[PDB]
Amino acid sequence: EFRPLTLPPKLSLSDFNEFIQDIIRIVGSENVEVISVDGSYMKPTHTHDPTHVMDQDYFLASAIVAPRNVADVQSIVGLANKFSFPLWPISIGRNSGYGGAAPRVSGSVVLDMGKNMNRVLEVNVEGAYCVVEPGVTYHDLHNYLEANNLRDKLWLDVPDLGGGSVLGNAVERGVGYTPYGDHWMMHSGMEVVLANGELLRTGMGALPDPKRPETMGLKPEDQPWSKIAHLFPYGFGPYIDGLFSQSNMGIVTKIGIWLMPNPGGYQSYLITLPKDGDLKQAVDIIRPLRLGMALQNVPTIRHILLDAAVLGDKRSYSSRTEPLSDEELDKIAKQLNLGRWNFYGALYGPEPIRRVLWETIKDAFSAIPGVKFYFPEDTPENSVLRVRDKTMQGIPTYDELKWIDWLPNGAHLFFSPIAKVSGEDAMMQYAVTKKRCQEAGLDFIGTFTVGMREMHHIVCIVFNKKDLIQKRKVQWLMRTLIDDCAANGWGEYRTHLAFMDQIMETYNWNNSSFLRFNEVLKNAVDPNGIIAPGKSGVWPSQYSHVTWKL
Amino acid sequence: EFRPLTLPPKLSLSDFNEFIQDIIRIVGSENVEVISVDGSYMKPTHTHDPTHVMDQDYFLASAIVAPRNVADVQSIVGLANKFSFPLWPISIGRNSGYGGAAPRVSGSVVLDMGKNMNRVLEVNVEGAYCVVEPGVTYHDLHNYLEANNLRDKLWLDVPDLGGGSVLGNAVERGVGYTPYGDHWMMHSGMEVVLANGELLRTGMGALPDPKRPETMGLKPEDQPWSKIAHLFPYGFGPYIDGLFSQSNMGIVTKIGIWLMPNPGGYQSYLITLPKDGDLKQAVDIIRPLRLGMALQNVPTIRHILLDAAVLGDKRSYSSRTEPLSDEELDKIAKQLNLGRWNFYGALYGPEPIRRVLWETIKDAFSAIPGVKFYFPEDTPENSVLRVRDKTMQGIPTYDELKWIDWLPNGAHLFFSPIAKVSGEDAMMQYAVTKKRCQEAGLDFIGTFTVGMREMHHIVCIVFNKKDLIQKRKVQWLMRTLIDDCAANGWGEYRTHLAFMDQIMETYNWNNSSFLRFNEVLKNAVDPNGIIAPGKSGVWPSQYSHVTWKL
Amino acid sequence: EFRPLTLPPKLSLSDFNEFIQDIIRIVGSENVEVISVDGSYMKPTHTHDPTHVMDQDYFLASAIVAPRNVADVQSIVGLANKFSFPLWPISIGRNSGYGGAAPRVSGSVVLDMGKNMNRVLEVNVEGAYCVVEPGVTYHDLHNYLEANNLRDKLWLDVPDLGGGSVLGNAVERGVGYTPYGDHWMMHSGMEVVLANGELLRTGMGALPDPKRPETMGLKPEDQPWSKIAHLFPYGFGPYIDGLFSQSNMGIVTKIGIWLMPNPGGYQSYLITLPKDGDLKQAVDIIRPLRLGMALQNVPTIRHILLDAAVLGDKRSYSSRTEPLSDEELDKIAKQLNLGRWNFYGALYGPEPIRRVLWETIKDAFSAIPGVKFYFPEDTPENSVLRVRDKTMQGIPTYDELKWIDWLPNGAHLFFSPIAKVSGEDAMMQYAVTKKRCQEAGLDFIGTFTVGMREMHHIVCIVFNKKDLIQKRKVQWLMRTLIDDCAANGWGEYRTHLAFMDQIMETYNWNNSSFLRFNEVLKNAVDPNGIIAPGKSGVWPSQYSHVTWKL
Ligand SMILES: Cc1cc2nc3c(=O)[nH]c(=O)nc-3n(C[C@H](O)[C@H](O)[C@H](O)COP(=O)(O)OP(=O)(O)OC[C@H]3O[C@@H](n4cnc5c(N)ncnc54)[C@H](O)[C@@H]3O)c2cc1C
Ligand SMILES: Cc1cc2nc3c(=O)[nH]c(=O)nc-3n(C[C@H](O)[C@H](O)[C@H](O)COP(=O)(O)OP(=O)(O)OC[C@H]3O[C@@H](n4cnc5c(N)ncnc54)[C@H](O)[C@@H]3O)c2cc1C
Ligand SMILES: Cc1cc2nc3c(=O)[nH]c(=O)nc-3n(C[C@H](O)[C@H](O)[C@H](O)COP(=O)(O)OP(=O)(O)OC[C@H]3O[C@@H](n4cnc5c(N)ncnc54)[C@H](O)[C@@H]3O)c2cc1C
Ligand SMILES: Oc1ccc(C(F)(F)F)cc1
Ligand SMILES: Oc1ccc(C(F)(F)F)cc1
Ligand SMILES: Oc1ccc(C(F)(F)F)cc1
Repeated sequence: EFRPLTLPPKLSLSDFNEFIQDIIRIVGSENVEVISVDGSYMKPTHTHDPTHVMDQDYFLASAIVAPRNVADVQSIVGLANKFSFPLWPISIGRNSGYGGAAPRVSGSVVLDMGKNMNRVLEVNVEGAYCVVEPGVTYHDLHNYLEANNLRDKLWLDVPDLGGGSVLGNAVERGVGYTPYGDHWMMHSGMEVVLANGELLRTGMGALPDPKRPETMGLKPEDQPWSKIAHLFPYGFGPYIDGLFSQSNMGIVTKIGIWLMPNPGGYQSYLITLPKDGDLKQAVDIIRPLRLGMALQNVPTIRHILLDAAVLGDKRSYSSRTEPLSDEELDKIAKQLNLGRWNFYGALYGPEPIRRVLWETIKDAFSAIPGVKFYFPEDTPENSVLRVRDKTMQGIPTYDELKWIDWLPNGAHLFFSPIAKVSGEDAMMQYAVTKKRCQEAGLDFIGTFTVGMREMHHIVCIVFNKKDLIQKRKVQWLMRTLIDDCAANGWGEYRTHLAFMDQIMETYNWNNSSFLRFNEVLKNAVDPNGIIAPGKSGVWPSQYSHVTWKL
Repeated sequence: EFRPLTLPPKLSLSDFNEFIQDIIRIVGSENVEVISVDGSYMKPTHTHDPTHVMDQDYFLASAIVAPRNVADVQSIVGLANKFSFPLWPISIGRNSGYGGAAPRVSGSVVLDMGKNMNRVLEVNVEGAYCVVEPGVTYHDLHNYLEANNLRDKLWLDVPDLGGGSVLGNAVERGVGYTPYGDHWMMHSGMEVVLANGELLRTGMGALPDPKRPETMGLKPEDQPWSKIAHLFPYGFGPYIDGLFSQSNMGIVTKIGIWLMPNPGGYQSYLITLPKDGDLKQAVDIIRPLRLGMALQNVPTIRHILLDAAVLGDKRSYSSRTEPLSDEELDKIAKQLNLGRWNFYGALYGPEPIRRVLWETIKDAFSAIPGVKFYFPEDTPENSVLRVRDKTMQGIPTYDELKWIDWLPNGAHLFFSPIAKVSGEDAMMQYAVTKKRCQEAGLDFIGTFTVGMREMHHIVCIVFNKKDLIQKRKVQWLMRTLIDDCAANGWGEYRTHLAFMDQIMETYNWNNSSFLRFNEVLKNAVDPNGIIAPGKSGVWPSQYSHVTWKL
Repeated sequence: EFRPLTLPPKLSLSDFNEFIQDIIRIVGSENVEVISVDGSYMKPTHTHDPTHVMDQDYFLASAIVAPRNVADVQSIVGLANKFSFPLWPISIGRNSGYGGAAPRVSGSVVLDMGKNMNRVLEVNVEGAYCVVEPGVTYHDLHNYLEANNLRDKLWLDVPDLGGGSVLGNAVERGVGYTPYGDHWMMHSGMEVVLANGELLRTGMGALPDPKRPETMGLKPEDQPWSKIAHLFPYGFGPYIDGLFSQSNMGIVTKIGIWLMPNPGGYQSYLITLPKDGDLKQAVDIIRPLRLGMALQNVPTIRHILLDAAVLGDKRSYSSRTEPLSDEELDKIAKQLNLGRWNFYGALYGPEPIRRVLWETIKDAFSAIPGVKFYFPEDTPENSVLRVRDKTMQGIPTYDELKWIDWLPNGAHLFFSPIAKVSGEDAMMQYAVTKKRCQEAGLDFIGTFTVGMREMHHIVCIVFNKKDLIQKRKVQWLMRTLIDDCAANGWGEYRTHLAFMDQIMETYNWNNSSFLRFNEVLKNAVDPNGIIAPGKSGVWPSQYSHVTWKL
């Protein structure tokens, strides 16, 4: 196909056509798409940012290409180095709130790895792990376990929505809610296509499986791994794995992920926190519990509107255009039988141990007045606890997508700072963020996810994607929160394409030493700068900073 | 000082002298030593390999230099870049079995970071972490906790000997025996002097602590860290920390380590396994227990001679020069009331939870005939269980150094492959290794340290350091084991200076893709190749592979 | 022609077409072929490996080009340097067992030099030599001698099959069976087209024939040579000839080969060795005889199945699918009146001298029980001795091709190590190789060719080219034999395209010094890396080792 709306920097239309003809030769016309619709979660759009925040011509692909296999990825990387064409690899492209599948540089080729590279490559019982291609969604691996009756032996760890890529979420260092919730830390053995086109396997994946008649003559991509590849992550020498998370250092084609054996007992629960100010004491109660193993998984502290929004849109609770008042928030809580803050958690393992930890949890939380405790059965049929009961045992759901529709043409953007597990710190961050949300004309909506010694505070900014004036206010809010949070010692762990530079500039101790060191590494491994230029604020030397940064 | 026994590659004597005079100017004559004695564990030697395996002129420093602070490290890196002089950074230099403090390249300057950069920088209770300089030994940190009564709130995690560096052991990715036993995984926030001499702080350490009057004007090195620096490791963007472990990518000056809060209950124990073949069933029993949390820490499976050697030398058990027979091993076991294999572990937490897990452990292990269970109190005063009882609660000891004296002029070398947590795999690796040990005229001595989905198999090769013929058999043994283990799908996790090249060559999947990628990173960050050339087999482009590899 | 199945690395289809249009301009459409059939020995296929062992897309040409003369070779080299297109020069392309005519790099242009560059350039009686182009097969030079009645004066030295190229076999350092059997050592004066396109003549070929009226104005390629060109190989200064054997240093267009004057008497013979174990004593008897001139030619020690396979396929002796047993081998021997090992040799020169050497040979071999001696006349009409009687006097035959059809879709691969001329060494190598052949499900088939102080041990692995599972077992066998033989101190002298890297890595003394030195020489003479990249494991700097090695 001939004329794309936007071409990559410095490439001619004739080179574009040459390049695209070459790719269609390799993967076929059915797998190459020239962009000469926002779609849905069900059918994610791969050409641009659906939940737009920025203006047109930002983050727009020139074409979408879907490799059939690793050989095609290597062939495409070779073509991209030949013509200096930027590539933007995605697995499933459901990074909604962070830009979807859109490229940081307009005119890039979006590399859809998941369409054809879809396979569950291995589920190992004794080693309790799985090996997956980019295309395996959490729902697919669930279905694979169920089909082979492996759910009695091994459980998954899933984020709020089931349609994400197991591998794509892990390389972004995403979060799930069982004891295996730190997705990036559960990995072991990855396969990567480097910018030079060569294939690399990390860790013990670099120790080749010994020759045998049955595996002779296989392409590198198709060879099996050695015995310790997905059991011990370090290998020998430099532990380079982390250079492939949240980065533009390579294209990930495979990954091993540790899986939790059925723990022999489970019980999810909900603790309701009556007052807005009860976040402080609750978080101080959470701290020692999280460090000591009474809280084994990644429990969450959800704000009333997050649960309210799951159950219905704004218009179903109030007809005001402005932010709901404190008083209206208390009324919604009462209607749903929830608190202003709602703590969701789970106990795993034998009844005798769960009982002891549960008494410890109840005893500690009883120090907050009017606290109430529920198990799934004690709540209504449409409750969030019933949905999260599945989530905290690794069963995928799609219920939580409903909060996005809080406003008429709801589109969401995530603001995601890290806070200490201390009531004082959490209250100060919430206060900072709640204030700015109100200055922008928006309702505060959010969760805290409880890591061991930190909390991920996920502020869900929802807005009308067709409302120009509100879109600008959303851009103001984000940028102002970034600066306010850094002035109080907090940085964000993940972001949308339009804020990556601003957030990388926040990590500027000692005159931006961190970014300078990363640029050195990027320019050495990617001399033509073809792999996702600008991902995380990391630009290759051919992309002028003056021209491209936001 | 003027004439060293060995000069670094391509440097003239006049440049050596100019350089050393420059350094003496910066750090003083008391902190600079020109090498123109093997020492002890108590006073580690910093000039060469004490437990020598290779000949003279290998791994010999030209001079030992001890920076007083980070500024001197920066100054010294500046001088090394100017003169093309290689540096070898050590923290305490007690890496016995792996080369001690000796440099990979003879003529290097050994940089003794621990002598003056010694401080316990911070012990935080609510975030349960500590921050340390290279010279903080495990014993020093212990003493610091005891002096401020912090042992009631926070425990350490220590390797077998308390004299190592908390930071140096973590960057080598060493092992300890409580639930915080994966030392490298407990880190968060590190400070590094790069080969270009610039200071860098990783993760949330890149997010600067906000300006305040009390901290104005401090040098970079002396600035405090922001609130989340030692609580959340990832920061934002590429996760580069792992490039500074088992590598030559930088000089580590500070590191944060997570510390376990007193668990509120502890009980160590020993399970004796009567037959040599009982390793198979025991490991198969261990597998599910280790994955499910009945085994929370890093339990070990010790061979009878490791415990026997702790108690006395070979001459105290037999006067044969050749390897003890199976029959003599059973006799020693009986004398000590141990089995041929001995499992040491611990339970942590409230009595009611420990009681349930202990019944689970006892019940599973009872499937092996003649199994016996002991608590520290049921054993003699000199027992290994009493020493390990302290080790598994974070208390440093020095008792285990005595197995090194198994032979007259005992020197040790560690052969350290990884195995699956499966009886079949463990037996096959032991069988391979025991056979070659016997071919070399040596006793098999070793331990398995039980990781979650893997085991580190530490084979302790001990030999008489003055016996030439035995030294050669040791060299043969090691290189043959490396090859045999690779042909059975096993690689080593850590090694001695003389075997780093051979072990990196084992990790050659896809025509050595892993080492090629590492070399590209090393040349880009260290263009003059002055930071520890050859560490882990990773050589900068100025060091010809033909000349330097072993 | 427009679209080839495979293109060379980094070249566009438009450049391919440009290049191919340019070549068709030079040599004509009849001499250029675009590959958009395994053929036979009679009509060798020039596009791929017929006796396939590896999978599709390996060793596949993009086009076959046939120069009309040396000017076209130079023009084509110029075009290849202009577009960076790899060339794979062949003479006849009958390197069956070593890859046929197939290129090491898929997408290469196969340069068929023999089609049009065919001439016997000179046969000199007084100097006893010949001068040949790539296209002269052993059968053609035989026919040339016969046509001009030169067989009474000069004899040839031929390998087992008559259709090979005299020059192609010599540059591979092939073997023949008269006293002139070391083909490479019989050469003198070669003409080469270098990678830069320039013409070079080696040795005394560099000393120009003095001007004369009759030779003025001839192109360099067409000039005659000086008097000593094909009589003394060294010339003056560096003796560079050997850089053009088994290498990618140049394209050979002409070569002088020494020819043996009729020796005035000849008699071939066969000595049958009854037992499998008789190889040991026989080889020990051969040693002093070979060194002293009782054995003047290159006598061979053939295994019973090699002779059996010449006479009929496996199905004609047994219907088992598995390897024939020892007992069945003894029965075949008895049926053919041969031993388990069969020694073929010849005596040259006057009757009185032959008689003396023959008595010496008989006397020595009589030390082995049940030895029998035959002359051609004492054997049946279809005997191997009758075929080899022609071979050892330089007369070409095609009988020996019949062993390839031992299995239904027989395809062969040669495993070719060198052994000492000692019974102990030969028995150990045979034992090693026989064992592995049996593990793969294959019959051991082989010969030893007796060089002066070494033996070439040619193991003929034959397999069904359509049997996937057996193909993989063949790949396992080869690679395992390579490693087993190097661990016992033996290397291979020649190999198939798929094992060249593995065999070059075996020659790694002093950290691969040999290959590093060869790469330095290759990159200097061939800066664009267009001449047979990868031949012998020698890759030019533009071919990433990670991507291309096998
Ligand atoms: C309602 C809602 C709830 C959510 N809940 C959670 C939650 O609980 N936890 C959570 O972590 N997230 C959550 N998310 C965010 C996001 O939806 C998920 O993280 C999702 O899994 C990310 O998308 P994906 O897996 O489809 O990844 P992708 O879009 O495919 O990938 C994300 C990014 O990873 C990189 N990448 C992906 N594949 C590759 C590859 N093969 N090679 C190189 N780089 C690659 C690219 O930079 C890419 O843009 C939520 C989102 C919404 C709307
Ligand atoms: C009897 C015995 C038992 C042992 N038991 C254990 C055990 O249970 N667990 C275990 O893990 N080990 C064990 N070891 C091995 C060793 O004793 C410890 O690992 C010890 O802590 C390593 O020494 P150090 O801490 O003195 O480190 P150092 O020698 O200071 O350092 C080791 C290496 O780390 C790198 N390095 C160190 N500091 C820096 C820096 N500041 N910058 C850059 N690079 C740096 C260098 O490559 C250096 O050579 C044992 C050894 C013996 C003899
Ligand atoms: C049954 C059987 C028996 C055999 N017996 C023998 C034997 O007794 N002795 C023996 O030596 N071999 C033997 N062979 C192997 C092979 O068949 C012969 O060696 C044959 O002569 C090699 O092929 P060719 O002459 O057609 O050469 P080619 O395929 O033309 O050339 C072989 C290689 O030489 C190089 N080369 C060729 N020409 C040039 C040139 N002009 N410039 C630069 N490089 C060039 C290339 O690398 C090329 O691939 C046997 C094979 C079989 C199947
Ligand atoms: O990055 C993230 C992490 C968690 C979530 C949520 F909201 F489900 F908790 C959203 C985005
Ligand atoms: O690298 C290591 C790890 C463990 C040990 C031991 F033996 F104490 F377990 C020694 C060396
Ligand atoms: O390279 C060679 C040499 C000899 C032979 C044979 F078998 F005729 F002896 C085959 C291949």
